[PDB]
Amino acid sequence: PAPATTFAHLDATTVLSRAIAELGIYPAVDPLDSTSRIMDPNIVGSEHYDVARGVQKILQDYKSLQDIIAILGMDELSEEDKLTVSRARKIQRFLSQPFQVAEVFTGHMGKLVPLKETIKGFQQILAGEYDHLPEQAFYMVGPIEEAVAKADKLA
Amino acid sequence: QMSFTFASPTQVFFNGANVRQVDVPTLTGAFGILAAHVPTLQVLRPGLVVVHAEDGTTSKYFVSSGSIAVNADSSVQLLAEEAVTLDMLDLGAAKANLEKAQAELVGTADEATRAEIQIRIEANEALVKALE
Amino acid sequence: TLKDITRRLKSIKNIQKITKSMKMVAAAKYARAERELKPARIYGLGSLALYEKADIKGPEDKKKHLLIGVSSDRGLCGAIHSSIAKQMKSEVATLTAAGKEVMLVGIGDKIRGILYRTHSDQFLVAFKEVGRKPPTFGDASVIALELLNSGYEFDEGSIIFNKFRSVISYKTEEKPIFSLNTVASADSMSIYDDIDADVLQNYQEYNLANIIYYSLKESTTSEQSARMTAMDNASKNASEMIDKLTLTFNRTRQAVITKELIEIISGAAAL
Repeated sequence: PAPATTFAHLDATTVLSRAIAELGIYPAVDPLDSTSRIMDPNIVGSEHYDVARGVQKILQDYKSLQDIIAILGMDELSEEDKLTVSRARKIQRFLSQPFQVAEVFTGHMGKLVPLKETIKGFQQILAGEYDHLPEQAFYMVGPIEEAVAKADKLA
Repeated sequence: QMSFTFASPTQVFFNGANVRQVDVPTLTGAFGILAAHVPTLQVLRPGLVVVHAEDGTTSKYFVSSGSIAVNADSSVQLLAEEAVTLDMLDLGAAKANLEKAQAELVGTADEATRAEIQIRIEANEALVKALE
Repeated sequence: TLKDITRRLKSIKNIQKITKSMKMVAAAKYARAERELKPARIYGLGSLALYEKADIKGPEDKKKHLLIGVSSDRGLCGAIHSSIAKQMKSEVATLTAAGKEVMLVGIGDKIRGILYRTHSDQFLVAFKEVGRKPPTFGDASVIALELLNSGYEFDEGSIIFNKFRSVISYKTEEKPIFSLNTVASADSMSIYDDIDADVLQNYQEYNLANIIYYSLKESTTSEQSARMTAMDNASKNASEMIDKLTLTFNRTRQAVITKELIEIISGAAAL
């Protein structure tokens, strides 16, 4: 009753989830449970809106595939389905970001990704422009430049 | 000295056995194969295949097509598409099929199907003669 | 929620017993898959023993190439169609690197669907209905017919299948397939007797059909075994999921009982 009553009082909610923090992702924001009253194409611009909705849609499709992937293996999916799974795992990793105040117990350097860099990076990941790098390249980076720099450092 | 391997897609009649002489109905004539035979490879036409064992007994199969191959090491491999022992057949069905094919031949006119018919006739003639 | 938990648990139980049934059926087909291999294995190897003994090496100076890949029409096999796909892709890459005009042929709906998108131009003919029934020589003869009656004289070729090694192990293998001119011009073929272009042509065609049959009889056994193992793993995965759901269900059941008790005692204690 307490948080379910608070929900109505807020203009923007960010719902951290334990199932995500236990994936190592941080911040543990749940991308499929956080909402905002300004996520509207007439406010944040049609480009930002389309990018956000595409990210949410692909993550929701991966969440739907979860049980098939868990039981009936990964190599029993459609090629399009494997594409969405790979892209969605990449997006999951990319949504994480190291914090300047979390560098005391992690060591990594805190990043501050401007809005344009985020929109561009997610445009590019949606468009499959990085289906060759391992998903591991996106975990705990700054903008997409650092993602590809790490992916090159992976060898 | 002769390592024989008579086989069919679904059955192995001989394998690495030691026979004395095998007679095959090659598409370019019949011929016999004993040890140390000159190396050759040939394709078969419907006919008997008599395999002579060392003791002297003879196993008389019938093969419709396939490939015989005798190699430098006196190792013979005979693969047959349909290798039936002679008992599983009969003269009446063969003769009737022969008549049907001859009739279709004297009825047909196109070279492709005419050749098909003549092949069927050859198989059936070889059948009737090979049985009895 | 107790009810939705029961719903999801029943769903997972359903697919779990489904995979159990399918695993036992796959094992029942692995029986008669391993039996009909031994005679067919002897037959195919007897076919190849010539090329092996005469030691033909094929030409490394020609371009027109044929790539046959054997698979089935049924999924759930595991890493079968993926393995054939990867081998065919790698070899298409390697060969087209040397400018060799490569054409493709796929025995099985799965491999054709997997390779058709990235490789559509490099493609002549595919085949279906393979996998439901244990393959027989009639099938291989039909395939050889279709391959010869294609207007494409391959100077070399290779078939790629899944050589069945054991109930747990299979190796994606690739057998070579020479053409008339290869065996003809092979100097080591000078010691073979009563040989001319016609006999060699007939023997070439018959060996093509033979090796296709051999690949089919190997791939079917490999696929049955792989499907058995994959369905076993899926059953164990669903069993673990069922244990998780049972834990959650017991938790929710306790919660519901406690909540209803609190409702009762609070509605009674207001008097």
